[PDB]
Amino acid sequence: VGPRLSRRILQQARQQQEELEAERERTTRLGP
Amino acid sequence: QSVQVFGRKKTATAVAHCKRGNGLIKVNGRPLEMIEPRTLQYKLLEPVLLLGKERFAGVDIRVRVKGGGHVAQIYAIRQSISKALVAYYQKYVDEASKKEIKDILIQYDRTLLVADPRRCESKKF
Amino acid sequence: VYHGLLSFTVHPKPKIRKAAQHGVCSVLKGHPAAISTAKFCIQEIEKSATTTLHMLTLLKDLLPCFPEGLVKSCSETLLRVMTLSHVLVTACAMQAFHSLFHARPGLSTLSAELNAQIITALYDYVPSENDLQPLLAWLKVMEKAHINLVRLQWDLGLGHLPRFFGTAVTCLLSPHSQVLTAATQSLKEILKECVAPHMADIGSVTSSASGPAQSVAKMF
RNA sequence: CCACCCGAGAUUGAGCUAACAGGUCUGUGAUGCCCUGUCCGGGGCUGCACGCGCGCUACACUGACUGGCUCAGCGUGUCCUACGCCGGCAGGCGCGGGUAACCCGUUGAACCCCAUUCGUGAUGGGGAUCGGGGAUUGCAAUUAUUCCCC
Repeated sequence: VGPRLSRRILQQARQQQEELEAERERTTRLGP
Repeated sequence: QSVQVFGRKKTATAVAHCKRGNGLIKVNGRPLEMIEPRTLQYKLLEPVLLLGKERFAGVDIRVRVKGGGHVAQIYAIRQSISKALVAYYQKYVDEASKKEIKDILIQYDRTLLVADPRRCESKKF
Repeated sequence: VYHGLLSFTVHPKPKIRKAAQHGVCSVLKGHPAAISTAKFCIQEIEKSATTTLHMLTLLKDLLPCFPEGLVKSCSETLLRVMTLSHVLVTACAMQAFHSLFHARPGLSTLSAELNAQIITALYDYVPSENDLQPLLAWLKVMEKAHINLVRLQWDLGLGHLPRFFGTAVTCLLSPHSQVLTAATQSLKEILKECVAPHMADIGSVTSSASGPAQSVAKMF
């Protein structure tokens, strides 16, 4: 394929994997 | 069980994920039958019409498409769906159906499974 | 007299402020007065924006010589100012965490349960994926905290290691080369100093391990 | 690279500093030749009967207008810009990010696609040339800098 198009394909497939895996405040205190 | 394939055109890329399902086709989260240019609608719909809706009745696919223009995106999508079905019937279904289906696609159109390696030429000083 | 010396840190002139800061650091490192200055720093942060970095520099230079409850309260206030999105306060307080965990404090200053709690609390930020100024500090302070936790209680540290190793492996997908080298160096340091000498104690691990051997299998 | 075994020899003798077409620097020839401008203000830099050529926009119906829908890449950036408010528009104010695969930016581009108006009409094609006003960059826009509205 070549560098640029394969790079776009790889990142696109990675984003599709993450959106398949997808389907609160920070811990402000140390002790409960 | 699921597979993930890709198809391409000049710059347009389509990544297709193929999972066990019931026969709903998603491209960019949108259904197959609503992609903007209707004049190329059958160009989007050729694998289903050649193979029949009964071969798609036990599977679902989602395609993310990036790059290119309208027509290049359509061609990358149809390459992606054809390669996704070929990969699925190769990996989790018996090989004879995969070979006969691959023969049907390649006798109708080579670009359904083989990428067209044409791109814009560069201009040199 | 200590309060009078301490009150001139927030004085806006750099020559007055730097002299007061260095004097307080020399007095504490040369302690019954640690509680008072820790409470003063906590109240000075809670009152306030450019002086925040100043008593954060105080906290960076003075965290190891503090009692455990005051360390806990200081870290709670520090995560409270981590709720803000300001960058300089984040970098300076990560430097404060680096100075806190780098000195390897004793059990009186820092306990193992407190270290585990602050390790679990620090997982919530991980700036995005590719920021490379705060992610470096975040990896470094988590490395030092894990080293200190293993030094205090080794089995709990090895138990908490697989999550950090998984996040480091995920962070190895960043396009920056420096964060990749830093993650490799950090995991190498943890493997050499915190994982290797305890393997005679752990013994052989199979697919059905239970204790720290299962954690070793998980980070493998 | 070091040391050592074997081996006659794991290095014993001869010949070769040099070079400046890159030059530089206050010197040497009563050295050959040829002679005895600066700052300042204003204007013009194609002003246009014409000849010879590059280009841009069109002569419309495979089109113009209005709305809707939906897709790039090479680059560049302490001037690129996100966002909030005001104005109908150019534009104005404030507040953030970016010395950068981190922010503009998932670069929501145009042709294209889908509906409306138009109907062979120098006409809703085509925009030149003008009249009025606003805004912006500059010390300064007059002989129209550039943009916007009618």
